Amino acid sequence: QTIQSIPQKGFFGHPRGLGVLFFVEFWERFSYYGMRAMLIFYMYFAIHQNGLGIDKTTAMSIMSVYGALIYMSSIPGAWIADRITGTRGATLLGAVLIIIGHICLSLPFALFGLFSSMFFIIIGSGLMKPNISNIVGRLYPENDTRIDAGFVIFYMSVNLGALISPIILQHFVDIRNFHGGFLLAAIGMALGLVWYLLFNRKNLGSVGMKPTNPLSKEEKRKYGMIIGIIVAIVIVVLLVTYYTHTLSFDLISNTVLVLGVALPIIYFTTMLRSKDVTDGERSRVKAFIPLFILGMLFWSIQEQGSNVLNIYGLERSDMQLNLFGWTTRFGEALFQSINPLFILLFAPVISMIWLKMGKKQPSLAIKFSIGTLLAGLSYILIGLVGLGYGHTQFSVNWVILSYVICVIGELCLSPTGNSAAVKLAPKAFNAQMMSVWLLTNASAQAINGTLVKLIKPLGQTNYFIFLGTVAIVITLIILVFSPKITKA
Ligand SMILES: CC(C)[C@H](N)C(=O)OCCOCn1cnc2c(=O)[nH]c(N)nc21
Repeated sequence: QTIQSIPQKGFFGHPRGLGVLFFVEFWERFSYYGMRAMLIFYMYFAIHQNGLGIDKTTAMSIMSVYGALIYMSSIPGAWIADRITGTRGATLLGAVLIIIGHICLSLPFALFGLFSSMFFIIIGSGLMKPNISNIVGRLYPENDTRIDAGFVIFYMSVNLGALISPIILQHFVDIRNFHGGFLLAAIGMALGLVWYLLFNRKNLGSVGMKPTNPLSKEEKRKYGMIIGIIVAIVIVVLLVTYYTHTLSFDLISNTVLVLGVALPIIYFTTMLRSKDVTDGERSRVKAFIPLFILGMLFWSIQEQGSNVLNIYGLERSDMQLNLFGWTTRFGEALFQSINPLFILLFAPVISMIWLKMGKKQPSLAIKFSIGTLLAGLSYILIGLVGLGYGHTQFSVNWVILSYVICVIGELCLSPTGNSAAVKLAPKAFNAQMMSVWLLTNASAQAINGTLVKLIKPLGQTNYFIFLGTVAIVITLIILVFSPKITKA
């Protein structure tokens, strides 16, 4: 049995093994969102300043390409746990890969060590991020109503890592010792691994040690042919372009652009088709299409506060926090800590707003429209500030006020799109619907990987006013069809 092997208690009233993976996902997401927050500055900083010296636009662009691939790679890694390794194996493999990628940035490998890092982390992330989340659900038996808060606590380490690590890592940016910071994250990740190795056998029991739908003899051949070849075609066209000096990041940034727009369509096409989706569950899939837009428009802006907003604040504002007499230097890595901090504070409190309303709750597109409008309004804010002040160095107060408006928008849109991801998924294409909602984050990130090239031609300020406006315009449009979508 799956639930007879594992302790049903031991961690704030939940199964002991939720204590094991909290400590694992904490030390992973800590070193991820830490690395993720130096990395931008390790790229477009000058060589004398220990950086690498990459074009400001290639560096902003890597950031969104790197991001999107973290989330696309959850799709084959959900698969490899499903057909070859099982959830446990994939997570262990994923973790060991990640630590390799962090160690790479610690070594002085300049442009090679950067991408080998991206390679090793992206790989392990898809084997770990989605399959660690699988194992936590499988710890609760079929009719166990604890599973709900058990995921709230799990994702609480997610925000705890992502809160604490920009804080700590801020010093290695000031003393411009990038290598040393990537080593801290690197260790921090190993802590998680050691802890899993030491205590995974006894708290997780036998869960996910075997794959669910393993591959038959002929499937091992078919798939190992197909997958084998694409790996070859890819390798070659990289090899070919490196040694003919054709290769830049426009190859990668355009590929992913393509995937990020291709992959949502396939999923809705293979979904809306098939006679396995009744007339009830269909049309509802046509009703998530609009929501998928509003989730794409939203995460566009949100995930840009990791490569666009924070550069703008470092270069265009006084970087001096200034609240009711409390002034201090606002460290630039500290921008990536607002977004989790307000989640950790106000995830429980936007939970009461919807519970005290019961049925007069906002609809579902209503949330999705609220949270896209705000993110939209948030880019209109910072654009207008820059437009008012012009050349004069304004307060970093304003740059923070954008981040906040955005994270308040997410409070309506993050808890709803994943409540609704695998809520009304077709009672056959459930995972296929998990993969949809997640792509709201991956497509935004592949669109951003190319969207940022409009900064030079439109100017840093006007950029901000164009994006905020497509968000609000296109949101209001969909809001007129907001009763038809609600019929579901
Ligand atoms: C900048 C970051 C701190 C960012 N706001 C953040 O908290 O990212 C969380 C990492 O993404 C995974 N994740 C977090 N919450 C959820 C969630 O609620 N559902 C799913 N499927 N994935 C989630």
